[PDB]
Amino acid sequence: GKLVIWINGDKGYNGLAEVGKKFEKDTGIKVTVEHPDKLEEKFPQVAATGDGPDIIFWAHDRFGGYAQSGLLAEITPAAAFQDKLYPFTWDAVRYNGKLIAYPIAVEALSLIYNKDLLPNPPKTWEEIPALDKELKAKGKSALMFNLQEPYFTWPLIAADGGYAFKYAAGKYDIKDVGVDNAGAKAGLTFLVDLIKNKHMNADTDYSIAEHAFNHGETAMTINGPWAWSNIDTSAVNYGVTVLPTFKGQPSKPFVGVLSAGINAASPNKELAKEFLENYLLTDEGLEAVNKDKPLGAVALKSYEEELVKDPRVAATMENAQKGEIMPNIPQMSAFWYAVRTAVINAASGRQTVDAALAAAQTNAAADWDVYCSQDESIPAKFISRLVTSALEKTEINCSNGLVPITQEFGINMMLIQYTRNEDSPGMCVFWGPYSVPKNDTVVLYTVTARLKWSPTNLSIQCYMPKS
Amino acid sequence: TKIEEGKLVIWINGDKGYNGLAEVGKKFEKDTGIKVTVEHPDKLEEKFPQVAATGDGPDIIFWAHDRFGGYAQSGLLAEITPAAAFQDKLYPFTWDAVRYNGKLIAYPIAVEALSLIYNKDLLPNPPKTWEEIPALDKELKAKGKSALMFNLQEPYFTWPLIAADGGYAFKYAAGKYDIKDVGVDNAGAKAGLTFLVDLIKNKHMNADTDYSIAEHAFNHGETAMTINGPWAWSNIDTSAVNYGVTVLPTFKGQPSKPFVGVLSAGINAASPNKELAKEFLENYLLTDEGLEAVNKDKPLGAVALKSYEEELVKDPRVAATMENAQKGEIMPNIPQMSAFWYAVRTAVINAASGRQTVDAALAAAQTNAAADWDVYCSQDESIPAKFISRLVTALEKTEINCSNGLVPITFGINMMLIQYTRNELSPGMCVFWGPYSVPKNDTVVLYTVTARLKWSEGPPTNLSIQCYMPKS
Ligand SMILES: OC[C@H]1O[C@H](O[C@H]2[C@H](O)[C@@H](O)[C@@H](O)O[C@@H]2CO)[C@H](O)[C@@H](O)[C@@H]1O
Ligand SMILES: OC[C@H]1O[C@H](O[C@H]2[C@H](O)[C@@H](O)[C@@H](O)O[C@@H]2CO)[C@H](O)[C@@H](O)[C@@H]1O
Ligand SMILES: *[C@@H]1O[C@H](CO)[C@@H](O)[C@H](O)[C@H]1NC(C)=O
Ligand SMILES: *[C@@H]1O[C@H](CO)[C@@H](O)[C@H](O)[C@H]1NC(C)=O
Ligand SMILES: *[C@@H]1O[C@H](CO)[C@@H](O)[C@H](O)[C@H]1NC(C)=O
Ligand SMILES: *[C@@H]1O[C@H](CO)[C@@H](O)[C@H](O)[C@H]1NC(C)=O
Repeated sequence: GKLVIWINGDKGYNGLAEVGKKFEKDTGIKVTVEHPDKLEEKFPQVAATGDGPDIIFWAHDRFGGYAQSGLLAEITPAAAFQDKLYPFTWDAVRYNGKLIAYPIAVEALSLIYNKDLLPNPPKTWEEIPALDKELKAKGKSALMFNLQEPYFTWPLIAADGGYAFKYAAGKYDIKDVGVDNAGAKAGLTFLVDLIKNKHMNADTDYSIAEHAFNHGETAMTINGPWAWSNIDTSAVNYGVTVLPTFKGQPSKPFVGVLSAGINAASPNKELAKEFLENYLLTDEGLEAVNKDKPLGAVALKSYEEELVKDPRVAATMENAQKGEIMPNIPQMSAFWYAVRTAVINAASGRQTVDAALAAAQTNAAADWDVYCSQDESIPAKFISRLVTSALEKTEINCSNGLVPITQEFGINMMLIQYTRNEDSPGMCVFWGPYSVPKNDTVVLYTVTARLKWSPTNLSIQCYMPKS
Repeated sequence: TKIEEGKLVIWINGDKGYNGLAEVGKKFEKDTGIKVTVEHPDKLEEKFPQVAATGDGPDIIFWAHDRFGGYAQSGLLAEITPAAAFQDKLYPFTWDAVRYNGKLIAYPIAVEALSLIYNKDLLPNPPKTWEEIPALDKELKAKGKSALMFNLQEPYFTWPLIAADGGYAFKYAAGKYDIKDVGVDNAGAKAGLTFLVDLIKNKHMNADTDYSIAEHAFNHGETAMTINGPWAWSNIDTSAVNYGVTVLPTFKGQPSKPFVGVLSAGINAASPNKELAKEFLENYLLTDEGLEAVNKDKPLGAVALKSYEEELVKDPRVAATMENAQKGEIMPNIPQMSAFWYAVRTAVINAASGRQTVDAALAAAQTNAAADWDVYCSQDESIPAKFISRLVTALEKTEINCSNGLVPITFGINMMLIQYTRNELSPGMCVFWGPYSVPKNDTVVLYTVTARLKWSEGPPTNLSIQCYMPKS
């Protein structure tokens, strides 16, 4: 007789907790809002265990994956309620014909700039270097944004034609991935050049960028609505405008739709539906959550019509319309990880843009996931994906030999030993140790695998500290 | 990775003294400033291997050593490297319990063995033989009481009687336990289990008795005796019952052989906090002080720490625990134990339900114990059951028989989803057979599956999966 909700920390969870307080008051059912770290990865683990929240708040891109594991309850809202929200929202949360969650809002990255430092922000990425040299002479910096998450660097990568998945035959095609093409190479290459010229640092993350911009150290940042609140608390007067173009083309951010899924194991499903439908989604509730932190353009029409008046929301919908809606298919979980690697390594010099993006193309389509330990004593772990509906025989290439893995069904696991021979029971051990360019601290252990269908190859790699 | 650094998360069973351990965590947090959170999930022994393979889970897990081998076979446990002086602080056989393939995979907090707890007022002399239970019950039944009530659901409680006559889990040969040799189907186990089923047939015990029913019956004075471990004593201390703790009754002139567990703490391989866990275990938890706090919350039985053990043996209850323990055997840590226990469990259940004869139940159990397979039953129908097959070194093929059909399966480890109800998620889909009725039990409903295994040498062997579910 209680509702536990999971939502990210950057989103306002305080307002949502106030909504939960309203609900508790009326019906007497307590509502607790929590914000675990890396909740999108932690949710499947515990949901398969039978634990976890009744409701989970995340962008729709992950939800398909959850729905593939039977972790999400099916949504059956009334036709009136469906009419209360825009249709494209619902369409984003539709997976295999069924509604797996409730759309709460639309998110797209935008360019937030300091008007006092930069009254006229640039309309192109190519001007960022020239600006930087100027601002660095005054003790400031042109642009700082999170390079650790690919969500923030994707607009530049996709502007020139880089794309996550190609849509063909009524579905997103997994065998066609656009991370390795000329457009992505041009965008990420431009980023790496910006890092090599010291216009940006490869270690900058979300909190570093927020601290730099909100305190007036940098003139510009790239962020979404959730950040604006903090900037309103600072002394920085900020505009929100279109992202800079790249090679004369508009930056294409991946557009998320904040959605609330219902845990399939929850006994409270009726109460979660009551709370979300008749409490959370209203002018009042969305207004509260918006007060704590902005949601961007909400899916609820009545309140949206009032939010569009906000020029920041209008800009959010401009960048959103220039971008694309993220697919919700499970493979996204792989994509975001793969790209997350390519940007980081390429930014750290660990890999060339070409190698990083090729490995990212092979990884973005994932029949396998690797868990790299931080200690050489414990082996790495290899967990295959489900592959509901191909997957004939996959041959792994290991130091001690090759390990075949054939078909079967469901989930398949294999332990990849770090470099020790233990005696020889058909086991796989890593390659290496191998050198890591520009870094003497970390060494690299790799493995390759060749997948047969009814002729592709992936490369798994684990970086580890030396001492 | 997924585990929070700068903090220690600990998992321990609900019956254990987790509160005291959390007070130890208050001491450790005060001294080092590192918070320690103690949790007691349900089915933690089964839940740990699922989340720990993904890099999540606790930094430290508290369980009997029998499971740890499995965890170590999957690479889910870090190696333990205490100082030789520290190794000498504990009894050698404890270290041998947590030793797997030459490495120490955990710290053996305590020693656990089942004992016979009786009411002094109701029974002046505790029965020295199982064969005396049938008569006494009939007498106590006339007073509105019962002779013996103990949990029949978990095979840990029924194993002492089954093994007394020569029933054994695994044969030890050439310095190693023999996987192909199972002593569940021998004459001794048949005699013990037949005697239990005879106690049920004669209404001397109810097949539905579980930990809660037995604890409630004895602690409130409804039954004269119960079979339980040290952790239960606390509850009885809360009751008004004056209770003795003594040796288990003999069966066919032979002592009951309870499986002796060693309460141990393993360190999750994925934990970044390993150093903090080591410091905590060596310099805080294993001490007279810490084990005294945990002891006050719940009794640990005979601890592996000599300094505190020497003080515990003075307790006649601990002396009885070590009597039944030395009369029993230390549980093997090999992974196949996971298959052994389930087997016995299922068998006993069948035998008590009347679904099968003792002979059939124990033969089927013998087939179940040798395949090194596991099953995770879910408390909800939305999330399926998980049927895991581990490759130790062998099975040529395994074919499942499911409602929707049969699913054939041919390195590494393989987890398969056994579905209770078809869902939106499936070429190799396997759905449980059921639901099926449970005699005597309106609440719980069971789902079954049968799988056939071809080793490629000798006969094929079939196993049976059973998962139980509540109803409304
Ligand atoms: O970094 C890739 C990441 O992108 C999206 O995550 C966003 C999320 O949509 C925002 O609401 C906010 O939390 O920022 C996140 C990135 O820092 C996807 O939702 C996620 O699946 C993906 O991994
Ligand atoms: O009966 C199956 C079960 O037996 C043992 O579990 C014991 C445990 O060792 C004790 O510490 C205490 O928690 O009681 C448990 C039974 O209720 C085995 O350790 C375990 O592996 C096995 O599944
Ligand atoms: C396995 O990889 C190594 C390099 O890591 C390569 O030299 C070798 O030819 C590969 N083996 C096969 C069978 O492809
Ligand atoms: C080397 O890699 C490590 C990751 O373990 C990182 O912390 C460090 O900053 C890197 N150093 C350089 C010079 O890139
Ligand atoms: C039903 O069977 C289960 C076996 O797991 C047992 O624990 C329980 O006590 C029985 N009776 C009820 C009412 O659940
Ligand atoms: C599969 O199980 C059913 C019982 O549900 C049984 O009737 C049938 O004979 C089994 N099939 C095989 C091939 O064993």
